[PDB]
Amino acid sequence: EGPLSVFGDRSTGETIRSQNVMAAASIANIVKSSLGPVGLDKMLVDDIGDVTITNDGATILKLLEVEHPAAKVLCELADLQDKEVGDGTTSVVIIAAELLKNADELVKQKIHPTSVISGYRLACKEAVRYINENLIVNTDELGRDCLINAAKTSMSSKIIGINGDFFANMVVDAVLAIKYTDIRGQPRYPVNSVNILKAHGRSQMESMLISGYALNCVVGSQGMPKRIVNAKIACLDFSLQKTKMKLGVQVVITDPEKLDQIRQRESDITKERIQKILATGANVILTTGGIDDMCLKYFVEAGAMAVRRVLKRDLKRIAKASGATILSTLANLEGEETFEAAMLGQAEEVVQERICDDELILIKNTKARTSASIILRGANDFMCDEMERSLHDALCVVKRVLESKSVVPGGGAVEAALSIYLENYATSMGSREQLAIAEFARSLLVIPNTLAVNAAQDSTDLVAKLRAFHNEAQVNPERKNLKWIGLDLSNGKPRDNKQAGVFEPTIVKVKSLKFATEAAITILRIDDLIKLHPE
Amino acid sequence: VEKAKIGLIQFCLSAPKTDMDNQIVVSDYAQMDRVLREERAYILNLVKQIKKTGCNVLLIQKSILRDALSDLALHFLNKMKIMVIKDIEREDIEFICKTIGTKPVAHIDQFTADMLGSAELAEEVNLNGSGKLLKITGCASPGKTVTIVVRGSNKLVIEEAERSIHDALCVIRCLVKKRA
Amino acid sequence: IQDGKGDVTITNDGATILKQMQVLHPAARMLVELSKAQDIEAGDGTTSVVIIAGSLLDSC
Amino acid sequence: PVLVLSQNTKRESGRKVQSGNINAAKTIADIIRTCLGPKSMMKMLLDPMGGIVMTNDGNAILREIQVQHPAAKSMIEISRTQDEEVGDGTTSVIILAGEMLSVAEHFLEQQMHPTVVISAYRKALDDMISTLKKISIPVDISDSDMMLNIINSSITTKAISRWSSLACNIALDAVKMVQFEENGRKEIDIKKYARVEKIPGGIIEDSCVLRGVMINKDVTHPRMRRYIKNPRIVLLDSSLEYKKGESQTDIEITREEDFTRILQMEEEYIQQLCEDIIQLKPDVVITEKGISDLAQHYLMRANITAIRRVRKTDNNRIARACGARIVSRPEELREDDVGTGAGLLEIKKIGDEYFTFITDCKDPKACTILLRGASKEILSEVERNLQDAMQVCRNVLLDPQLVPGGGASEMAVAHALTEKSKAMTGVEQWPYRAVAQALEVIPRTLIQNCGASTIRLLTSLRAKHTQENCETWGVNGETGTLVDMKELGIWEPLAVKLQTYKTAVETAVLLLRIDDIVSGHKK
Ligand SMILES: Nc1ncnc2c1ncn2[C@@H]1O[C@H](COP(=O)(O)OP(=O)(O)O)[C@@H](O)[C@H]1O
Ligand SMILES: Nc1ncnc2c1ncn2[C@@H]1O[C@H](COP(=O)(O)OP(=O)(O)O)[C@@H](O)[C@H]1O
Ligand SMILES: [Mg+2]
Ligand SMILES: [Mg+2]
Ligand SMILES: [Mg+2]
Repeated sequence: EGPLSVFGDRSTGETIRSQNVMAAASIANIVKSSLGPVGLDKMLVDDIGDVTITNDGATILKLLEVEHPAAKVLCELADLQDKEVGDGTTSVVIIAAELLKNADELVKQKIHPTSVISGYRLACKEAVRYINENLIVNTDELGRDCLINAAKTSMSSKIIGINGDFFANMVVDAVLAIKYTDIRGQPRYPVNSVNILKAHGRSQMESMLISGYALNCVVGSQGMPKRIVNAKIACLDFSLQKTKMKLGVQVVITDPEKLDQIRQRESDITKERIQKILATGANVILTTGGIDDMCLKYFVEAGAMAVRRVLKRDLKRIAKASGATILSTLANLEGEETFEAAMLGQAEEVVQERICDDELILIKNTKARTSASIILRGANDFMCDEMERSLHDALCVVKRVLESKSVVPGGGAVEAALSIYLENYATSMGSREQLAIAEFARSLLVIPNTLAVNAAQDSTDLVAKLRAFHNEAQVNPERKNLKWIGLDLSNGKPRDNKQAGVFEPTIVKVKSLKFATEAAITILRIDDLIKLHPE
Repeated sequence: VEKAKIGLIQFCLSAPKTDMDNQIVVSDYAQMDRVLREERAYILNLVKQIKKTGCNVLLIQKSILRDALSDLALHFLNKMKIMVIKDIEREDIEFICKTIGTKPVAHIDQFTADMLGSAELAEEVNLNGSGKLLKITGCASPGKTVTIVVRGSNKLVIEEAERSIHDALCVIRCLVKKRA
Repeated sequence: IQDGKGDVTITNDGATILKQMQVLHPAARMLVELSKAQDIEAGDGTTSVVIIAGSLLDSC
Repeated sequence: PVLVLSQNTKRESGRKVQSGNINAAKTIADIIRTCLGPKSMMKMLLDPMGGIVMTNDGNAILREIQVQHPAAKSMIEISRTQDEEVGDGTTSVIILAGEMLSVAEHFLEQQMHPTVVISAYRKALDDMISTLKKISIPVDISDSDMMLNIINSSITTKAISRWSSLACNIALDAVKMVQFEENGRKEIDIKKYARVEKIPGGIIEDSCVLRGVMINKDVTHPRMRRYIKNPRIVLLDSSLEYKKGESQTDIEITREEDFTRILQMEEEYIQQLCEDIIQLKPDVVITEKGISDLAQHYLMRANITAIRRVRKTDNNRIARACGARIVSRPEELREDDVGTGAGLLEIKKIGDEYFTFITDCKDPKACTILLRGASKEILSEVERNLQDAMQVCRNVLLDPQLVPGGGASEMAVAHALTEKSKAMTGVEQWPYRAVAQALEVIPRTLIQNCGASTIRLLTSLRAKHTQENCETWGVNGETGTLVDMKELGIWEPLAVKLQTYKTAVETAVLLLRIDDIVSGHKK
């Protein structure tokens, strides 16, 4: 080096521009074999022997140890898609890494890097406006046929691909049950409110949808009943143990005769509190804290159930769905402690079922609201953990369609249509931005190339036909229904993706364009690396 | 909450604690029930003074030597339709007082309906999954303060986007000092 | 710039690059404190002041 | 300098992985296939502690093996999924999975995509279930001589078969006692209340099922009685002694009589507790905690017998066999929680060790199984076989359906799919007949293990099923000839067969969807 003693190293020029791209293209090459209905899974083994089988892009990249700074940007990009949308986590990394690769050929020539960035921002802006021309509103088609198809499309390329027509009905019937009512401006459909429980056992066609709530808990003592028909839910948030004095309060005895009465009063305060609860007709007692064994005897002769150490996130949903109120103390607006009867819940069957040795507690037919929970049955622990992750991706797809009433055709019909519109749009610029826009059109065409390659098909004539069909959809207005073909990987011919039933929410493709362009800009503007030596 | 009355507090709402080391001695079974009863009427007394003024949003300052809000005081406060916001730092009290115009209160006898700052809307927003945030807009007595929210996709873009804005503020500062 | 702890920061300000670097020559450690001063009063031109100071010392 | 991208991560991909996963699964089946059928041999293991595990069970062998290959770890786990679901069939599920996974590589080398084989395997699994439910024959629960034949055909393979006339009446008289209905229409058969006690010595013919519970404890005081005719036992949970509290209590004394007055109250506290128990007139007191020496003085005055420090689980089965409930505070003692359902209480010596017997119960809902034998290794294999006999009996009551065994069921479904595949067309036909012809491994291992020509007996059985009514013809596992299962009397519950066919197909489906391994990432 010579001058500039920084106690590190540095790389400048084309050395760092062609190294930030081989690091980005390698990460995209890992997940390039897990795209589309003909993609396979992967296996991940750590140093202790914990096996994870998955194909989604958010979980493979998260578990891998990556330390190249130009590669970690793509890893954090995938984690953004899973939170904002929830689907398309491997489709966005491929576009982002392809955009850099097409931009190197220009920068290695005498094209300034700022001319590429300006052209990229223009192409991303007009590619979103055109998509809104290519929109389909679900309400025109059948409501219950635009959700089964949209949910089943997200189910392909997973372990539950063949069982889509069974799992599609379950997902739709689980989202409509938790439809929250707003101030009548817009329905709200919360997710991660259903409880998904894994339990190995019978086949995956034996999974059941519970019309209520399911708890991963067991009853406290063996003497209590395990089936209550008309149950009165009383949700609590405090421990039913023996009382004791606080840190600042001590007991000093000067007369030996006043000792027995004091010791007796430690076990009497908690006795009165329980009697106040059971007198209103409570049948089931749910506590987030712990219950002493002396306090479990009062529920025995009373014919009541008591479940201890219940999670707070679970108690919130049980209380909301049954009409009960979560109270952290028995006090009221006066100095006394009371317990009215207008703040209990009401179910119609609380039965403790048994599933593969260990047990659980179901709560069925809640009258206040409707709730759902899903119990998954698989072969072993590896198979069930992949059915949960592939079911979460399906729940988020249905929520976006109901919220945003618009879908776009799947199977590569959008990128093939966008690579046509952007090609004739760049012909009206007449500047050095002409080259940048043409590269955006060619970079989008990578989705069909990786679909016809994973299917062991010819990816040259198939994509040649796709561009030929869509070129007739823009010109010749008498033929404008040719923009809904896409690609079929079961036979190898372009079918009608509109009639076949391949659909995708429009917020998936719009967001993936904006995230893939902003990530390509920040990597592209770097002409120097200094790496400091560790201390 | 709409049409809220914000109020800053610097004292705590828990069991009574003095600066001197104190302790309570019990030598009879009848006094055990009084400690719980008289404790419960002390917290309830302070909550009933806040609702008398007509308060909707509460801002508690951070305290480390003693508890600032017990589970009993929160149970009473929810029953009176009041929003409670805890863990406020000691360095940004001035910026809060400069924005909504709120007299700080450090003693219960000084909690009067004039120590309060009005507002139009005070509600929490929910993002796409990146967290929650609090916005109080439409202050009746606005000051000379403003705030900016910076949004980005990566942690690297946010930092560069923040430094770029700070550069556009220093140029406007240069123009007022030397109008040339 | 990548720190030795594993922290990466993509920057363009002249006052930030010179702060993150760890130089050892005493004559160059005075150039960092020069750009700090311009960032305090002016707030802009931190890159220009280093080029000017680095070109005058050369003409000498 | 030394720059990296993935920190020494070992990645493999391509067709090399697929052939590596299949060969790892076939090796697991090669270890176990000699332990199927009545002529099966025995293995011993060597655990890291120093003991010896000698058994025939298919799950007790694979669970002790440490294998580093990820594809082999999935075949170890499905063994215990069958064990915890149905109890029987831990060996047939591993041999079948290997054969269903070996016949797949023939199609993968013919330029066929693995997703095509998946749809053929799942399509054929919906035809295996419909065919098995067609040849199912109902059973009658009230028939007692039929329930002895089902259990006998399940333990005729283990080392208990020498005493099949004895273990049939042990595993039948225990399941019929546990069955119980507390509230509503919930019927449970829980094997937590069937305690099995192993005692080295004696002879295996002394193994019996007592009408109550057996505890390993003794009387606290020697002057207490050891033989009561009709006891009224009361069960406790608290300790009968003076303890401390938790509210930070201290005592300050300044007079001369305040020290001895405090010590006198500890004895009046104990007398108060004891008089709350003698009021109900018990005979025996059972507690899960300690008992003081003074509390024993007040209990020999009323002729009460006490047992100190009984386990929680042993103290739960007593309430299920005598009839009582656990009380903690002796002040809330009533008449409905005094146990009057026993008829004997004696304390014997079995080889220089005292044992507590509570037998002769009116209507017990919990029992104990007393095993005697030669060593601790022999009694361990008896317990594993009995846990197999009760899990078969429990499944019959929950699903009274039977299917022919010995290999008659595998050919019955193999015939049905070969005649259904000739009406289909396309490229899905060839993996449709490999799944049907892979089931012939169950009756092929039954011929090799006894010793016979497996190339003449197999073709004499395939042509035997071509007739319209031959669905029950199987292969005798003792001589080596084709006999009807209507006269031999080999039957198995439907729940066992449905779980063996369903688990094996999904293991084949899961391992046919891998194409790269990423080894090593430190969590
Ligand atoms: N049945 C199908 N036919 C054709 N293409 C499909 C089908 N299902 C999904 N695709 C396409 O596969 C692409 C990738 O989806 P996938 O591989 O499931 O991962 P991700 O959804 O995370 O991108 C999507 O762009 C979608 O258009
Ligand atoms: N006497 C017999 N003759 C022929 N086959 C038998 C006989 N007894 C048991 N079998 C067969 O042995 C198989 C089960 O063998 P085993 O290893 O003991 O249990 P599993 O393999 O089901 O765990 C069953 O398929 C049954 O048909
Ligand atoms: Mg998807
Ligand atoms: Mg500038
Ligand atoms: Mg068996």
